[PDB]
Amino acid sequence: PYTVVYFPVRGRCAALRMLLADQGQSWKEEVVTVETWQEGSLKASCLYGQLPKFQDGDLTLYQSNTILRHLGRTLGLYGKDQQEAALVDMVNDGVEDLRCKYISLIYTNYEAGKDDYVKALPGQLKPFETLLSQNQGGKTFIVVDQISFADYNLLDLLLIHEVLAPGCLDAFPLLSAYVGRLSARPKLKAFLASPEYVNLPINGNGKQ
Amino acid sequence: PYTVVYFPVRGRCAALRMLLADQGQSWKEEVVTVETWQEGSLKASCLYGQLPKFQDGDLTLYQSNTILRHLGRTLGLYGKDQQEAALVDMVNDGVEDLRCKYISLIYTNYEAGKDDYVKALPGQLKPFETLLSQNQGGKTFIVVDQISFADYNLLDLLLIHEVLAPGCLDAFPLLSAYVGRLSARPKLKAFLASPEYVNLPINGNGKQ
Ligand SMILES: N[C@@H](CCC(=O)N[C@@H](CS)C(=O)NCC(=O)O)C(=O)O
Ligand SMILES: N[C@@H](CCC(=O)N[C@@H](CS)C(=O)NCC(=O)O)C(=O)O
Repeated sequence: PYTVVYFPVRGRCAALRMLLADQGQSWKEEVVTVETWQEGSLKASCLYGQLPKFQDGDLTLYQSNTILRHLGRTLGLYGKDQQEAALVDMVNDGVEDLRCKYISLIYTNYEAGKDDYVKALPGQLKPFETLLSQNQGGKTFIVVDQISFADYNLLDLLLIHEVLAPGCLDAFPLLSAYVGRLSARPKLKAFLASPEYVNLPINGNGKQ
Repeated sequence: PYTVVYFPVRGRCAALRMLLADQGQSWKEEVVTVETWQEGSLKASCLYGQLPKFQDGDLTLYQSNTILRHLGRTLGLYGKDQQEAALVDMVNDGVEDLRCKYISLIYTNYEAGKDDYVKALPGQLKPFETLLSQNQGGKTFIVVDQISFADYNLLDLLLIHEVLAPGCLDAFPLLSAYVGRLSARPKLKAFLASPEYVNLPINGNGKQ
């Protein structure tokens, strides 16, 4: 039913994969090697010439966040009403912004900018700690009483930053208990421990 | 009912403003000067320390695309069903990606990178021409049979690029007729000609 076409890395597919796994959904991984990509055919066929590419039946989607919102809508991980939907988006857009900065660091200037980035990290993470503190004392999910696609995206963002800068969550008790709690969810826990996840690099240039 | 808190520029609020105007909605513009911003209070109160800030009743939102999707949901500019909603997102995410590149050029290296950017423009615009060609011959809207929040965002993206690189749409007949057509919509036409729009700079550093 579901098919994700992507390079052999976690990157922009980690979140949607966690979502599918934690939601007990089944999907096909179509791995695209750098050689196959350099060939040019596939790329030229991609709407924006990039991956991931997602297939739900004959519905073909591009853009990682479009995929997340699509699954969020179809799997009921988008809040209970319009107001909640807006809050979920607000969280996901914030996650996306930080992911872009992370991606820029990793691929553009890991060596030179890693110091400043880590220094500015606390200020970038604080918003999510604040969101949690304003939602049932940070005991449930990021913004509503049920898990949303934004939670999976946030969870990944947090996991990869703990690798980039160990202990970055030590200053944020809600985020820490949040990561621990969500990572404990049965299907998600099993997935995160699987080779399918563990044996794929976070990024494509060996940096993390 | 609606209130947009932003700097005195079109920037990331141009699209939502066109949407509100074309939809016959009323809103309050709360202008934030650079001096008021440098003061720090407001910024510290912003979820991600940035503007725009949007208020719909006591619902406070941040993130321009969250605002667009919120209005799209509440005003019925998000398609008719889930599949269409996904297609609308796919378009908006593409617009967002190019906007980010545009924003980087304008604020990061207008002088040095303007040449390469313009050179790469055609390849960045082509995806939208393609989207139009696959939707009722490009006679209606960007992806579905009704206007969506993504249309307004795309329209703005196109308008500002024609300023950055005059004639960039000459190679794309569907996009051209698209811009002309949407700009002709009564309420939108009146808005675009108003001082409210015309007398605000596109960006904040005087570059365009
Ligand atoms: N906004 C897109 C970004 C997609 C993207 O950056 N794709 C990269 C891999 S992470 C890619 O296809 N790189 C190869 C290329 O551009 O040819 C999304 O969120 O899906
Ligand atoms: N992802 C955000 C980006 C917001 C943004 O870049 N805001 C700028 C002005 S357009 C800002 O607040 N700059 C001041 C600062 O960050 O200190 C959105 O789409 O709204």
